[PDB]
Amino acid sequence: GGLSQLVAYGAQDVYLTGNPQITFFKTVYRRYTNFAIESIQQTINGSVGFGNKVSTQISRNGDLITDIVVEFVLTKGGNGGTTYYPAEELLQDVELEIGGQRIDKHYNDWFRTYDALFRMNDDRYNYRRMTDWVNNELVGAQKRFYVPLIFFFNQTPGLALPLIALQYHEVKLYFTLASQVQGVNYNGSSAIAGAAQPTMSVWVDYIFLDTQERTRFAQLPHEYLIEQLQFTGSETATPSATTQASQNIRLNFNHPTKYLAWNFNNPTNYGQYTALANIPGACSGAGTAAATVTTPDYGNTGTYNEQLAVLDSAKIQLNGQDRFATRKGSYFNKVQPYQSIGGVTPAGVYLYSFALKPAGRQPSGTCNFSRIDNATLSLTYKTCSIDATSPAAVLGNTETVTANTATLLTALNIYAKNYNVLRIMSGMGGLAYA
Amino acid sequence: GGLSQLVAYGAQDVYLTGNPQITFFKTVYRRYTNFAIESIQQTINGSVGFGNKVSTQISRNGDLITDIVVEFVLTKGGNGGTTYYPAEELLQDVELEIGGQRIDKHYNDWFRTYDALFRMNDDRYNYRRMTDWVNNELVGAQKRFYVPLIFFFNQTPGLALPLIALQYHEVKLYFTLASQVQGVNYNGSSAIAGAAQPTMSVWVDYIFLDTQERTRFAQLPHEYLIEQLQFTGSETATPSATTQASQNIRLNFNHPTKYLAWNFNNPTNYGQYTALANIPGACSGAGTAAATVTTPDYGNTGTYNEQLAVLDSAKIQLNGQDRFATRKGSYFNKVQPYQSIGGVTPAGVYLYSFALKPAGRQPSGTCNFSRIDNATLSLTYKTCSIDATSPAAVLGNTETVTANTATLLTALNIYAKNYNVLRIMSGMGGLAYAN
Amino acid sequence: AGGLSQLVAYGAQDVYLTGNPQITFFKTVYRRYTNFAIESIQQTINGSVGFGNKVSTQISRNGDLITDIVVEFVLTKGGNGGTTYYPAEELLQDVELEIGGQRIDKHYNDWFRTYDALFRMNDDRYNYRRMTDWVNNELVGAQKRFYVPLIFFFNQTPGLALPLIALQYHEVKLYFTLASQVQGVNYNGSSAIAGAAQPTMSVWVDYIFLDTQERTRFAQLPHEYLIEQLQFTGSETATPSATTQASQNIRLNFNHPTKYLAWNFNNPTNYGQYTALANIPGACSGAGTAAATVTTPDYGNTGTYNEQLAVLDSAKIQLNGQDRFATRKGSYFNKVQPYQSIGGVTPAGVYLYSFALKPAGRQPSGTCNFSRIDNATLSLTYKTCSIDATSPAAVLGNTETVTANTATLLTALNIYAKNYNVLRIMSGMGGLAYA
Amino acid sequence: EIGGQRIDKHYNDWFRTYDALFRMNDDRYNYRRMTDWVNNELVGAQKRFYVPLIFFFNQTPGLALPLIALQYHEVKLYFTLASQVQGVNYNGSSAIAGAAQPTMSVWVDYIFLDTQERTRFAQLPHEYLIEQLQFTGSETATPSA
Amino acid sequence: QSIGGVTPAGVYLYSFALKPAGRQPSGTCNFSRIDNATLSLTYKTCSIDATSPAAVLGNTETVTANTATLLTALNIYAKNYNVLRIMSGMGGLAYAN
Amino acid sequence: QSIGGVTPAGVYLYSFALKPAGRQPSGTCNFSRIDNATLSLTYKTCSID
Amino acid sequence: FYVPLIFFFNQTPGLALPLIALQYHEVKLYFTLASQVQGVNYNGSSAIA
Amino acid sequence: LSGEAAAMYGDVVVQKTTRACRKSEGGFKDVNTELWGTSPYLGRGDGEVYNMPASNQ
Repeated sequence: GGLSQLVAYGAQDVYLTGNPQITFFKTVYRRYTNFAIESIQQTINGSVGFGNKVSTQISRNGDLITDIVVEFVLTKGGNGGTTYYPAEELLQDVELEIGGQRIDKHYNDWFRTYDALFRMNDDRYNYRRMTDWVNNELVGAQKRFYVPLIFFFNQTPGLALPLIALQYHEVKLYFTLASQVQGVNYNGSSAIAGAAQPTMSVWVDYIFLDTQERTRFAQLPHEYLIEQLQFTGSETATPSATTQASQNIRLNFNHPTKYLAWNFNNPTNYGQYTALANIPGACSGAGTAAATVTTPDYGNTGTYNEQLAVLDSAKIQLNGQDRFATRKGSYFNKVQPYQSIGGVTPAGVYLYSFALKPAGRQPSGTCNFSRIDNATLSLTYKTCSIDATSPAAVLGNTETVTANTATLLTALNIYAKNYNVLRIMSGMGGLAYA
Repeated sequence: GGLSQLVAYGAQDVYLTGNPQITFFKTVYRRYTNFAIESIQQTINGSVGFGNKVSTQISRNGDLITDIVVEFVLTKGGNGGTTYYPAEELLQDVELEIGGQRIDKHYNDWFRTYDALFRMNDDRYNYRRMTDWVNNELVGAQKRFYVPLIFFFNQTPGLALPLIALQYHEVKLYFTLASQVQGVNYNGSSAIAGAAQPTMSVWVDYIFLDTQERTRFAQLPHEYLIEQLQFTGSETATPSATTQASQNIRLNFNHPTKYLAWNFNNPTNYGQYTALANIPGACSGAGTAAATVTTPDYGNTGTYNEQLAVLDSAKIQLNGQDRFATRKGSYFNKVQPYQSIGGVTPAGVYLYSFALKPAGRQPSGTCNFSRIDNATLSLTYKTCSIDATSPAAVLGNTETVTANTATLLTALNIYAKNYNVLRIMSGMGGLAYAN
Repeated sequence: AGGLSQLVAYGAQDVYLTGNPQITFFKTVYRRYTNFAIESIQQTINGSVGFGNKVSTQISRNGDLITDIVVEFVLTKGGNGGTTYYPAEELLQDVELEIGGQRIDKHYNDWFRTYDALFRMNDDRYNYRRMTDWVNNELVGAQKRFYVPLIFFFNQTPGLALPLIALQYHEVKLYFTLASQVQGVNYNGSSAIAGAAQPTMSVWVDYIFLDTQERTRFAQLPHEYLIEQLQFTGSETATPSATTQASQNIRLNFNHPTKYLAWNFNNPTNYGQYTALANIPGACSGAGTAAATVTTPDYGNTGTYNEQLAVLDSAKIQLNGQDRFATRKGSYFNKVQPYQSIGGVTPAGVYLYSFALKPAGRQPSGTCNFSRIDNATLSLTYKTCSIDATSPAAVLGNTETVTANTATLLTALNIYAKNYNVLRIMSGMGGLAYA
Repeated sequence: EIGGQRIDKHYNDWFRTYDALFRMNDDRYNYRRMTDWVNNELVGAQKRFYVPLIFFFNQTPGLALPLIALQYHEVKLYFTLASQVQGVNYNGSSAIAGAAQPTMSVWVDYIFLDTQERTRFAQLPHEYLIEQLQFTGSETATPSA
Repeated sequence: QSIGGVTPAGVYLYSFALKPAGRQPSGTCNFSRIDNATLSLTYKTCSIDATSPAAVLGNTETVTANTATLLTALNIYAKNYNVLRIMSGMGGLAYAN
Repeated sequence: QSIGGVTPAGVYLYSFALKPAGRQPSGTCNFSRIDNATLSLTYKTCSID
Repeated sequence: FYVPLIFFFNQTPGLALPLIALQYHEVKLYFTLASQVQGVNYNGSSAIA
Repeated sequence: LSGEAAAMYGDVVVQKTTRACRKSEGGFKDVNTELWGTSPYLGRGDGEVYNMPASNQ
């Protein structure tokens, strides 16, 4: 039995069990500072409504803060299939500010891009459940949606914001609500009569420290290694039926960067990163005579069907030198995620890491753009010659050719994630690098 | 090339690579004590079958133990769609006893709740494959099921139970089998004529240690930080179709608690945590003329649609003082597990964690209920005014209402998972704290 | 009230969790690391790329350490959606890793399929499928670039990155065999597809560029790495039938500390077919309709979780004639073993037995050293092939010990063993401690 | 099984092979009388059969297993009953309607020692030379016509 | 030679012992020190029409019944010695293999 | 390479020796140090009439 | 078909080419294939379709 | 591989055979382990190993 394995011992085992250091059958759990967690509601300043900018100041009701969830109540302005992550779309953007200094910022599209690259499996599904209607809900349905924020302290306890150590500085969040949310107050460009304004509330999860841990945090200086998002939106060198457009985009980025991420999209349709087509899920009415390849099946806006993506190939140059050999758009869509994250990225969303494991908190290699004058993202687009209304034209086509409807993906969003340091001392704080 | 990145070194990188401490290109593996794992069948004392209760003594056929799997062989009493995790339903409960002392106990509903919260993705699917028929099998089909135990020593090698250090105490498992299992020997309230009784086998995976470790385990005292399950079943304020039923529940729990978890259910139908409705999957025959909102589509008993969940809101109060602000039922169903587990929780199942990572072994924050004089859970239910037989009403309704069939969710199961110490010395052992 | 009321409720049962605290969860201190950058370099392929051809590449000296290897292929569809199954994986028939002229390892297309079946999961598995197949219902004439990642020890973790600059006298080479036929690309079952294109191939290697100090250390210092190797032989599967449960004793010609054994039964005609064909949805070409024919699979759905189509009834591994564990059912090796040790979901027809706590990890966690076993044997009992595959009532309503009549087509057996060895690098040369 | 270890294991075919080689004359016949129907019994007949075991300690008092010296161990027997028995519940491959399920009982003949011998057995170490059966089933290279 | 009884057709014995039927060792072959022990079998030709006893009963040495091809299973057994140790209240086997 | 004659179809040779046809040892495979030696064969499809 | 080569080191082990002693000098074989082979791709001057 | 590097041909992949000797004449003559209980329950036995005269009386 098991005994016959134990005795099967020889020279090859010295590397595994000789002079043994560990066991696996007795573990040591580290004793930790006693702590408690409480979810406390914050008050929103400003008027909540579509298109409005509102904010909140985080209350000193505990010592450290981590997770922040914004609760929203939205209703359906059409039937199932008319919305796509509408609570995510609603939060147009959010900013984190300490003592008046912007620490970071996220955008509705970023939340979608972040999700597309870094969430996965049932984490992603549960996320979708908290931001959309996924059980075929009907028009008039009301639902409370929970949008977790993704600021550095909203992802790990390791970076819980030391509000206790910021005795002399206020901490605020700012949130911009979208002017329109698909399937909630507008069907495409068509306003929905009777659509309600959203309910909104911000919840902050506080950590209560024990006596000694609290004392140290309040008194001692701190240096928290944090993440920041950089972002600029720009025009896509839109491809066409007769040509492969190409583009060189200067990347106006700085600081040690973990990774770049980007997508192409149609600004009209939130989450549309691919072309539309008369194939299942690729358009309203797809698969039948009534199909329209000018409007997505909103509930199925995202897809893994690469044929509908628009990037043929790309590379990043730093100071005019290739940072790597040119790879196809499908590399950046499928392989980079395999290599660096382990989830599945939908078509139209691309990633390039400068880090071994960009999905983690711990630095694993960065590209410092503060030391690069001319960094450029070079993009080659696919030929837009496929007649999107004919499934055969789409489904049976070549690597470098996409839908004629792919020319609607005129916007490009390029993001970068970097490190900075949040310094706290004298009851005040801000970033090490401005 | 990559050189263009290396040269781009500045002051800002001092925090990342200055005075470097580690590399990523040199993994040092830790040499370990030689060991082997053997899967050994245990005997069972007493006949098995529906309504039977049997036990095993874990044989002394290794030094330490971990993983335990209870195998069952069931035959379908109806076609695909008539069963729901039937091997999970069958194993009504398992009690762990050392030296005559109860250490812990799990229940079929706990296994369902635990799974609903803590397993995920393909771990969850593979689990379902080991407890149910998931490839549209037909009546009479025979299948061996493998339902793992989830006691503290069944989840990690780190807590392997040192049977060898318990030289003077017997270690036993008592297994209660359900009187009935849906789609196997009963179909709703009716028995299934000709249904077969289950075959049962208990398997324990044993650790064989080398000479020096065996000696140390046998001779040294040990203290293993362990998990325990606490469970109290209770009446749910019957949900009402005219108003919002409410309830204050005494949380008669003890010890540092990792988390509380709960669900509301209809005891008639195992795993039913939500209301029945005439929408696809929400009831037997749902979506068509033959649909009934008196019986679930057993194969699709669970759902993620909280419109069919009963809980409107809840809070935990300790000693008359709110522990946290009141949150909606959907907060306990979706956000809590997003934050604390990373999986997806089915509607009707709720979680409230006191821990940063309740899904792990490390006690990353706990609530000591043995230091509370009056712990209580306050629940408010949705108004059950929605006509379950009409999809327009079922699907087009509001945040604060549910199906009229939600009034059948009269049972409430509240679980708590806590940390205790299992102390072994001089061949005997037991728990450090009674309460 | 609130969380503070919990902190103050402190007593004796908290001492074992928070007394004399050692850690916090709220102050992460990150490690400073050596500066490095990663660059993708295209390799030159020697030889001639085409179906059935052998090609090779020398990994170019474009960095200090190497990790990931991705083989790209451009393939076209020789038929419609549903006619292919992981064709890029099928095409890369094998890959041999050679250092200094000697073999280090060698993987097979079937291994990649077996590996995936056991170790990838959830969205990783899906994303993987997206890189090797057509998963969006593509049609004949469609063209896609596929990416087949390799899984040699250095292709899985930077911790085992190979210090190519340390090998001043030895080159690292990759030899590749391309399949003579790829399903749904240049052949459809036994028929060739006229006009099918030859593949375009490109091999990419990810190089690690280190800063000055680290580069020097790698070039100068001797190194040892505890690495993985795959042992593999093909065997004839005893043929089961309607009249019998075939049995077979396969002596295992293996060596080295082995983390695990893995195996599958298959039909050599249809890549990835590890199960019987049947007239149930997904189990055969045309299943569910008049054209259903149980001689050809629904290629796009070749793999399945439907155990009834599996051919192995039970198995055990003997070491020198001693059963290493009590006999378990084939479904134990398919569902439970990976549940307990991996956490993914394994397709029917693929089996795993681990000698390790974590067969999926880098760190050795118990191994069976086959070099010290004089007669290791895998003992297999097959299911009775009596079920008429064309009749769902028979296919789906059957018993544990039987399978489809079409399961006799799974005539090949592939047995793999995953072991450890020690890569050695010194004085400009590569190396392996053991044969 | 002794102390959780497999000491030995016999198969119905082994009992048949063993018998074919080692029992004889009236011993063999008497054995047959305890396992079969040898007086032309008819359908519906009921009979109690006795299957002596052939483990090393079941053949001679010389190998009596010292349960007394196994104070910290259990001794167990595991028995697999055939899914089918010819002429009892199946006729060739055909099930026999109305066939009864078997009744079973396991009997062990115990030796009670007096004080001096019993003390020695409990206290002294012992080495019992025992027999074991090794067995592998194989596919036959069946001869061709 | 070694047992003294009568063995039924189709059952074969090969002894390495003077008296395999006894308790007392009487010569053994220790396969724990043999790398390639092989039983080499040669079978008879199954040419005889089993439905005609004249075909069987009047035939030669190297042939058998056509129905002999139904004998497709082979069971090979070996009976050996080991030592069961009982000491200080517990037992086990001296040899695993 | 190793003998210098002509071998009839159906007869196969694999030498470990430089000159297997001679008396003098010229390279050998010592199977007394090989625990597991196997000859792995693949046969042709026998489909020709 | 198998075409053994007839270079000096292809005839006796006595002249085995010491590749190991030729560390820095590669050894290459350049093979030219005939434009036409009789009875294979051409029959006299006539190409075989 | 040139010069002194060939002299280091033992620290390169010329990996020696782990199987030192065959089953005949050793090899696996030291891999035999007694299949004991491995972890007995001395509760019922620590009344018969020391308390023998009480059991006899």
